[PDB]
Amino acid sequence: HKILHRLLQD
Amino acid sequence: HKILHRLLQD
Amino acid sequence: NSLALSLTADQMVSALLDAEPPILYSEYDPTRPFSEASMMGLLTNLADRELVHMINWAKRVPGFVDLTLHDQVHLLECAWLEILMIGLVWRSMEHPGKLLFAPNLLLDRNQGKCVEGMVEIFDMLLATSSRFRMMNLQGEEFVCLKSIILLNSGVYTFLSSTLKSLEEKDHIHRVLDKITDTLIHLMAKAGLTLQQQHQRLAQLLLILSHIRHMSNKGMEHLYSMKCKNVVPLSDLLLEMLDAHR
Amino acid sequence: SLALSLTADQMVSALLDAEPPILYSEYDPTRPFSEASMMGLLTNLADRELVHMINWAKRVPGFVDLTLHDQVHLLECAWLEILMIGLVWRSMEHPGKLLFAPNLLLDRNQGKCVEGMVEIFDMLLATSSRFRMMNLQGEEFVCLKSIILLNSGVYTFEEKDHIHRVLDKITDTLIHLMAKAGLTLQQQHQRLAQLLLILSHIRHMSNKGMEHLYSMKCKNVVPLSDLLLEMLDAHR
Ligand SMILES: CC1CC[C@]2(CO)CO[C@H](c3ccc(O)cc3)[C@H]1[C@@H]2C
Ligand SMILES: CC1CC[C@]2(CO)CO[C@H](c3ccc(O)cc3)[C@H]1[C@H]2C
Repeated sequence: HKILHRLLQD
Repeated sequence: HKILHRLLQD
Repeated sequence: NSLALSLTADQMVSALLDAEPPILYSEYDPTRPFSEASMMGLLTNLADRELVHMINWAKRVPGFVDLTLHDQVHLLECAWLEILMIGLVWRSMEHPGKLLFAPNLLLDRNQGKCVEGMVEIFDMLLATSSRFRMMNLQGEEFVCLKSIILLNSGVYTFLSSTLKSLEEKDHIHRVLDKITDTLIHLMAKAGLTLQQQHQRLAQLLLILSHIRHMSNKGMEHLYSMKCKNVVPLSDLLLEMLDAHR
Repeated sequence: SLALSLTADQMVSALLDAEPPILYSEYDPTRPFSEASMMGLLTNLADRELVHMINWAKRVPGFVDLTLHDQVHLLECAWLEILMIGLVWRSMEHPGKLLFAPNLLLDRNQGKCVEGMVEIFDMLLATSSRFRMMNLQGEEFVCLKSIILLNSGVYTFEEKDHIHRVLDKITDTLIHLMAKAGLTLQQQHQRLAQLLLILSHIRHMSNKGMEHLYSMKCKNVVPLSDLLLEMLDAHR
């Protein structure tokens, strides 16, 4: 789980 | 003077 | 199967300028002398907000979308502070002796003394900014440099999960080569001889090693401040930090 | 002056001629590895290499035209990047291995003998693999190593402008090498960039290695030589 993941995924 | 200094002067 | 390679130099430049993130403000409040806690809160709050716009910028860098999620993540984790820093140095170019963190947060080196150990980092950023203004760095060259950092910094640390041997990343190197081509085009277009083109290409890329050095020093300084836990860092900022140490 | 009046060919010969020798380690194979002994081998080797490196620097065109103070600073900044670029170069034809000395070739598995060291070995092994992919030439290697000496401390100290004119001469020399090898103009600028971008990774590894070395100094695993200590303390 990473904030980066959802920011990238949008 | 440091070691490097004198080795550079040699 | 990547649009990036089909772009002409003009198209590459245009796409990169179009990708640029906005300039953000710091939280207004005229209350002066900053304290250590105040300054760090301001700088980390800012960087946290810049990070969100950096992700959007990254996704608009030709060739970045073609990578897997995990590769995108690895590249951003490696390069985020270098990218914030070169951005900062760029913004600060036309204010010699000062760092333009935001339009309403213009700091001199004396103000770096507010935070223990920060002035060293301030001094390196200011030297980089003078170096850029002394080279007459252009906006078009800058966006090329910033994208090179995104794609280059983490590229040699794609190691296989077991055995940890270097996975070769042909796509990324091809895009990097396209950006190099684009930089040379800009220099030719500005009227430089071939010799001046190659000389200037080298000068600009050598600065990226200084920018790497500053990122590593800043990363250690950041980690030091979170250990003393003066400032509360956003979870995003902590995760980016945690990717290094 | 002198350095600025060299032909590209003359630059290459000068740099080639100045190369230091490859030293042997005191590795005794009848001596089981421990964290303390491996660290002792590696730092004793580094210590001896520094003496040759200091005398190599004197022979890099332009270097002795700098003040003694500037020479000291350049070497203090770049010494570990230079040892590391030499290491990776030496290791290039031994995939999976770091050739610290001809009698000391180490695996990543061997690096695990020292805490925190394996992540540094991995970065060095990856750099060696990159050199292999690019087919780095000896003439390109000596240029890059000289670029590191002159570039690494240049923005953290006029004669500073002298340093950049010599750097430009070395750039000119790399291009000459590439034109002579048959590369097109496009290929020449592209390989030039590829070579200078690895300096960013070399800096990174040097940064990391310096923190690892310092953590070993504080842990008192093995006695550090006086020169190595001074080279290390120049970074903090
Ligand atoms: C992200 C940073 C946080 C705090 C610092 C010292 O701990 C000082 O600020 C640096 C910074 C902040 C915002 C930027 O846009 C660029 C660098 C950089 C540096 C680590
Ligand atoms: C000078 C050094 C001593 C011990 C190390 C562990 O911290 C591993 O060895 C490194 C080294 C030694 C000799 C070389 O030619 C290159 C790197 C480097 C350091 C990372």
